[PDB]
Amino acid sequence: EGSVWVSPSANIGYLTQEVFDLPLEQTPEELFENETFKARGHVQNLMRHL
Amino acid sequence: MRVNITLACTECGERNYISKKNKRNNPDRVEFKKYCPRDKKSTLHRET
Amino acid sequence: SKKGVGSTKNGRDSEAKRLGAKRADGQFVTGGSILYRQRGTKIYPGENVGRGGDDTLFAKIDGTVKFERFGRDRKKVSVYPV
Amino acid sequence: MKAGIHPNFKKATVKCACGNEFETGSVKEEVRVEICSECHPFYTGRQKFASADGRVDRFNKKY
Amino acid sequence: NRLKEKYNKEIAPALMTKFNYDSVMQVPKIEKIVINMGVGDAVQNAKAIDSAVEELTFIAGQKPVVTRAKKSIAGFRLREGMPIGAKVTLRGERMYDFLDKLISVSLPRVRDFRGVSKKSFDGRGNYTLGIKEQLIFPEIDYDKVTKVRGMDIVIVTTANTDEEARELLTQVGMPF
Amino acid sequence: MITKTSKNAARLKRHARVRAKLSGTAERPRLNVFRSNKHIYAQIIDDVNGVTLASASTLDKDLNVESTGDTSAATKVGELVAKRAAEKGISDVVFDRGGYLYHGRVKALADAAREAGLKF
RNA sequence: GGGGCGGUCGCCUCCUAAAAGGUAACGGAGGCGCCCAAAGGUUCCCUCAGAAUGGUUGGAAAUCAUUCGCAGAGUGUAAAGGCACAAGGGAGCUUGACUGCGAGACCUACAAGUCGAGCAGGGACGAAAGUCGGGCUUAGUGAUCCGGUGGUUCCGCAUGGA
RNA sequence: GCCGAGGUGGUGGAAUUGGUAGACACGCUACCUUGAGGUGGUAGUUUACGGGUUCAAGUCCCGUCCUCGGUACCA
Repeated sequence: EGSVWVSPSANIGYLTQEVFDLPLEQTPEELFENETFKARGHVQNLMRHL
Repeated sequence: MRVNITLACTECGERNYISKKNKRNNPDRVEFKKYCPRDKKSTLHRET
Repeated sequence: SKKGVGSTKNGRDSEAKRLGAKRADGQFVTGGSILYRQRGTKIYPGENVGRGGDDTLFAKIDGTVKFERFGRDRKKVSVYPV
Repeated sequence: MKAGIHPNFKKATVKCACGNEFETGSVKEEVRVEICSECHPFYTGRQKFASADGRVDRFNKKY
Repeated sequence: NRLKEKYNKEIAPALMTKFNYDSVMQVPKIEKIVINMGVGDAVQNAKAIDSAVEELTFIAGQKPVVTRAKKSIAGFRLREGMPIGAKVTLRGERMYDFLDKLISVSLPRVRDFRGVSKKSFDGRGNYTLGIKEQLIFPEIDYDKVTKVRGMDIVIVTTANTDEEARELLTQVGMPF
Repeated sequence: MITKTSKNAARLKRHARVRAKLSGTAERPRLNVFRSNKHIYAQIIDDVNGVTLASASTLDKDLNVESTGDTSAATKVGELVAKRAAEKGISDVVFDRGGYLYHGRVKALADAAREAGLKF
């Protein structure tokens, strides 16, 4: 009630308290956007294991 | 890795069988119906 | 002078397994007796001859043994009665 | 045909923006088209617009 | 429906008296149409198979097969399996419907279109269309297009020599 | 070009797969089935002698049917097979479905012979 | 081919090996101490590699059709033998990767090892015929003693138990 | 020739498969400060090679090249 103005072109990345926003039963392969080759490794799987 | 598997019965509880399986390709407790010579019939067995 | 070089690397060998004919042509042969120990099927089973799990050719019945041929270039064991 | 796998096929009344209609059988029941064959200018011999437009500059001496 | 009647009535007497066959059964017929897809990013893009399992079901409602690689290739980082490419085979009524889609409706939308090649016959009587933009016939919907992956169409006649398949496919309506 | 092999070439191959495991022995003759478009045919063959013992076809101007290619034609020719197999008393027989399924006219033949009294 | 060093010690395949089988050397080559719940069983299906052409990004070579290809491929794995009636490929259904055995054979000093029709009990697949006691055959393993676990109309130091 | 050891930036050199033209200390380059140098401050450059395994390779594996050393002909 009132006014909440926010930047229209800002990319707000949100973190929740509650863990209820997962596309459940999916693999993290299908979940994480891994485009070609090192996008699994150099982007993603290193980021997981590391 | 590959593990030695006993397959105990359910109608009799008797062991009666051994074969091998993976802990990775078969991580769950495996079950088959084999022949129980105490029960003298085909019976569902169970890894123990 | 004795200058040292060693390491043959080729000592070992497997034990000789006795493949080949165990019974002959025109031989009287009882049931269950091994007619031919082989690997693969160098010779096929014919009449009254079974191929085993280690593809040995054994006789199913009593009778004489014949090594005929399977036509083109191929052989065969068959046991006939009397 | 396997049931439950393939999408449907009805008699497509393919239109065109030049008004020419044609009949096929497709996924879409009706298809709107912007350029058909008889609408496309390459099929209609030497076209009006692009052949009248595609004249290279006649070395503009005029003045 | 309409291309069958066109084929029979107009083409079969005209082609029969153009090539002077010794029987009605020697007249060539388009037997099948094979749509190759050739998506080789299944290795590198694990989701990508659904692309053209999505698209080629919409291109022709016969679902294509998720086909597998039959031989391991080390330069492509690929073992036997890891499925590569989709494949439609086509015979029945939808296929004359599909050439009706190609000839009269689609081939205007090739954005650089000219005479598609005379020299695309194998020497036996069969033809392939090599497509570079996957949206040609209006179902493809730019909205639903991100990956531009084109298509190979294999139009397979029953022609014994080659130039009578040429004179078949010119008369059906393929321009050259 | 595109060329296809015949029904008969693949049929003889798919029959020759069948022939490795059953033959027309003594007191189990081989009951063979041929499946023309306009008729259907069935023989009862000794493979030791190379002789067919009994036979029945829908190409019989006696006891004819209208459709001759129907599954009912196959049922009638199967009971004729078993009837000629009853007149010359073999009483026990082995069914050669010849490179086909066990589905339609062949299954109609086989069910008719099992009903009429050939013990497959 | 003195002893030490190096190397080896058991099992499988080829050559040596001399057209049965066998056969040695610190002769020539290689492998093994596993894998597979399908890579087993059965039923039903069916055929490979390459080449020549037509084909975006696709390249010398992915996938596609298209002819020619009774064999280079494939066969979990060395190598031999073998295989397109598949033993090579698919899909369904499955657990015979069963229990008690086993006439008779091969092998062998022994200990062992291998093959086994068939019988009975219970099943799997199949309409049936039938096939199935693991994989395509041969490697993938070790005695006894001593302990553990499970089960048993066995014994149990007088008797009942322990 | 045989055996054993190491082959990274201009340098010396760490890195148990997980992000390095380089992460660490020097050089080097551009600027600043100073009259001009030095010090000091700010920013900046494919792992000997070729072919795999892997979602990922300096690393795991197969081969080639170089250098240190031991082990030889000869002086």
